[PDB]
Amino acid sequence: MDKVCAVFGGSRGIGRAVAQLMARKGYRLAVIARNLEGAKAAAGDLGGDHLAFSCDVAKEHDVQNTFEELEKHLGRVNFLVNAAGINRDGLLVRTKTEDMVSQLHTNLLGSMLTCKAAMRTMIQQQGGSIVNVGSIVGLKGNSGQSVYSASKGGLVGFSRALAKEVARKKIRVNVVAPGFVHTKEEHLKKNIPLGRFGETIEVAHAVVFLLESPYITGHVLVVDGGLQLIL
Amino acid sequence: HHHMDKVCAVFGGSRGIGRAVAQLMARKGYRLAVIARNLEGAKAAAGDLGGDHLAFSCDVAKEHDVQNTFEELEKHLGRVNFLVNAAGINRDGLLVRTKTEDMVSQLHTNLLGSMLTCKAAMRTMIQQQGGSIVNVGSIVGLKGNSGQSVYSASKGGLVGFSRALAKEVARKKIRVNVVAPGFVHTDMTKDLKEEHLKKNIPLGRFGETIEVAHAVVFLLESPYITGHVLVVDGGLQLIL
Amino acid sequence: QLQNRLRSALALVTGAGSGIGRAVSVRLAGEGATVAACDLDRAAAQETVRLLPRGNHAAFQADVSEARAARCLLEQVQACFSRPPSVVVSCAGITQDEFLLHMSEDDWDKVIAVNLKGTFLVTQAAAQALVSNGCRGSIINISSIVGKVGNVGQTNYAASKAGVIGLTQTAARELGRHGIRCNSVLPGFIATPMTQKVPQKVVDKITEMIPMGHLGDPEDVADVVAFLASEDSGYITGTSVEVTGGLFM
Amino acid sequence: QLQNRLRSALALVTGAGSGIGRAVSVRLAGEGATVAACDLDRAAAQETVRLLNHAAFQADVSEARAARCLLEQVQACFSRPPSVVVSCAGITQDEFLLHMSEDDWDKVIAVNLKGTFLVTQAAAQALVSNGCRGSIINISSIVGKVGNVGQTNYAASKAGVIGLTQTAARELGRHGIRCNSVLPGFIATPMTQKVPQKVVDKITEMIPMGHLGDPEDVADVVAFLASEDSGYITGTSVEVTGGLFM
Ligand SMILES: NC(=O)c1ccc[n+]([C@@H]2O[C@H](COP(=O)([O-])OP(=O)(O)OC[C@H]3O[C@@H](n4cnc5c(N)ncnc54)[C@H](OP(=O)(O)O)[C@@H]3O)[C@@H](O)[C@H]2O)c1
Repeated sequence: MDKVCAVFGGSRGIGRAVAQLMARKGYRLAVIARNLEGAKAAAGDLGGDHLAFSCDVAKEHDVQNTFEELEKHLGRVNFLVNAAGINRDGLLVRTKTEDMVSQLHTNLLGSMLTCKAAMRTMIQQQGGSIVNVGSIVGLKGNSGQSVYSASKGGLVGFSRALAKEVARKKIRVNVVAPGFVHTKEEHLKKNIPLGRFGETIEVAHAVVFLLESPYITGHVLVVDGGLQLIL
Repeated sequence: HHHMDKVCAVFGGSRGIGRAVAQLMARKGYRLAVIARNLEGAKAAAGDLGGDHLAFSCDVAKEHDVQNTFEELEKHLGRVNFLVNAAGINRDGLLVRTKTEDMVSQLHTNLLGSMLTCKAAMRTMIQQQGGSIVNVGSIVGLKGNSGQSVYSASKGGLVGFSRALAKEVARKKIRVNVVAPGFVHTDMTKDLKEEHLKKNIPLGRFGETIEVAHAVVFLLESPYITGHVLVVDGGLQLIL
Repeated sequence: QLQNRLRSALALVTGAGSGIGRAVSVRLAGEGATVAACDLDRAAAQETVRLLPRGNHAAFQADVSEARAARCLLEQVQACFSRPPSVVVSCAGITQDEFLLHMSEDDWDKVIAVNLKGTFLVTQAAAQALVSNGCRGSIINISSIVGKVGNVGQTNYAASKAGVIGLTQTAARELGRHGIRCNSVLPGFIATPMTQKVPQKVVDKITEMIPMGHLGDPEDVADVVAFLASEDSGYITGTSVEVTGGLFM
Repeated sequence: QLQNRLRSALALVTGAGSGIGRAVSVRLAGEGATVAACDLDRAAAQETVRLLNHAAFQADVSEARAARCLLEQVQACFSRPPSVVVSCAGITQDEFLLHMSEDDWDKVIAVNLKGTFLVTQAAAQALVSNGCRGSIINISSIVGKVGNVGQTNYAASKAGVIGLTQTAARELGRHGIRCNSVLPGFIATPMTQKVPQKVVDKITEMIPMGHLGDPEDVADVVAFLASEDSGYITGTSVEVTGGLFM
């Protein structure tokens, strides 16, 4: 029941900020991505004892063998962070099926595969915490981001469905729904109540919070700065 | 009478909600296209509707089947300015006991299939400076349910997609909405404990296909409603 | 087009003397429902009735914020038509806009009393009138899109409208096994006298924010209300229906 | 460690005399925040302070005069406005809609909704006047989202709290004042001991975690919202229900 967390997509952006923050808190992190060179660089500045792995979460067995490497080198994974995702803006009319299937398997199906592989370990230990990084556009939608919205709206119902299913096994699943994160904004940042774009470390603090809160599951924590009130 | 310039494409209109949506819109004056994988079943559906209404065979998972269907759709009935996505499958099962193939199956049928459908409808709805789309989701899609993990995921993205599309094409006089029915008497809710469940439900019963159908028609005919999720569960969402 | 959908239905509409409430009364009467138009201004209520098989429509005067007026209203309708209203709509609402730092206690209490307490009293009295007669019914409470997201200068208005939602959800849960449906309408900005109190350029900015790119007409709200009133939505209760044009979806 | 997370904060907590408000005071003080424990009960607030420089206050949040008086008592004792404001003051007068009296409606609304408005308003005014940023935390309920039988007045108030806080967050964003709502499920408190045991058993079966929450669980989210770690979170409803009515 130690402090070991698996952060998929922890080489860049939010997932990288999540790994950075949990390393300062004393967690044993694993930085997972496709580009292993990026994962190593991320887990390199994360202090020491942190490992890096290569995995395409859109693949059924790629994530399988990645978890058996996790279990083998880090041990039981107590915390799962699904921050792996892709985004290519474009109109639905100007979006070929290949890109539509691509984002779906990465942003949605990918998180379903990872959460599934983390089950039998967390189930046998009767303890585990999962946070799936989504978006505000996954719920409220945004123009030119239909495919991304579907993929990010899907794992909201998924995380909740998994929550009611595994809550009796002392396992919690939550969703962080960030808004505009800094990583164009002039006629947009003025709208937001806080008057600025967010930071990856600010989103990361929300992620860690959901993982450490004992009575929170199936909840969608929004980190937007009041954007959802005007979006 | 006059020109039937109100054409509706009901995907999954062979049975259940889609068939009911079909039957109801057929009497309201709309010209219909009963669409499903099983051509024999879709043909029988369009039979009791009328001679003006045609049946087509299509699997929404395949992009080309959708493309070829909309091609034959226009070259026989005219431009499609109304859309109903009632094509979807369900498989109850624990996530740990769920095959990846079964995941991709529901995701492509219920979610990706409804995206390809809306995509092809854009062409005909822009060419008529007006359209209305109803995507049939579920009250489980946003709330989730133990055993309906993959289904919740597929139905979940349907809301974010329809809303993102609603904003994207609202200026082209095209409305996109979602119907969120609860427990409805179809082939999908065949082996469900209607006894132990309905004791909680405020209306104390399950919904019929025509009750969801009326909601679909309502959203299609509500000129100032887009990107909305209409809930037809008899008050189930207050307990779920 | 679709009259006689509410042929055998008595409809009570509070705040029917103007805007949405007026359009609702016209739409309901347009589908066959005898409308009991209620409004604080009786002259406005009578004007609505003038713009409309059994008997005729009736105008009622009542301050929905007062518990006694809420009871006497229902009793007077039952006295006039010898039956409780099968359809009840609460359009009685006011605005007293002010920033949070400057909002007085009166600007708060008044909006709450009319929009929140007023709706509660109308809902309660109408429900009691339906239970004591074994009559099914549909209660429709006009909330707002503000009641879901809040709005600048409307601390009192948003709190009231949000309260209506939590109120209707509770009413639907209790009146469910009594054959009474309860739903809330969440309109965006509508071309009503209430929005004529909004500065023209603010309306301009709002218009360019609404995805459809225009203010909805009161008839759009009436369409939703007419649907919730009919048995076409017989399996719809405890539901919030948004008619915003995509605003704040 | 988080025991210095709120070392520089002055926290005002209404309803700090019992249940959640007391647990909130414990957590905040446990993180270095000097707590201004307020409550309708004079002794309960003082005993809360005793369990925790700290100070106790008495006020009726439902009354406008007592609200502005409370904030003035704080700014006088600590020579500063409270950077953290938590509204846990709430009551319950359950009765069916058909049988709910006017008084049972008026009192719950005044305390839970209006009482929260006055505190939030007076808090913001004290922060804007001194040019000090802050975080306002209003304790709503999961009932505010879906409603609950016998709690028409309670659900209306709690739902009103959310829209209230959402409005505040959008208006006070320019002054660096974050406003958020906490939506807790059923928690082992004296308030929960009011409802009958037979119903408590059913609820526990409905809760996905299969048990009532602890007041410390609610304070855990309040401490986070009060911190700089949520410096980009405003107008957000946080749910602590154990999955109940997600
Ligand atoms: N029934 C409920 O309680 C309930 C609850 C929530 C949501 N819904 C939604 O309501 C909709 C219809 O209700 P139902 O499914 O319960 O009735 P149903 O009897 O299951 O009808 C489903 C229809 O979808 C078609 N379909 C299935 N897979 C398809 C594919 N890959 N491509 C094209 N068409 C396909 C079927 O036609 P074929 O004969 O070709 O398969 C059939 O006509 C579903 O989409 C479901 O998501 C229903």
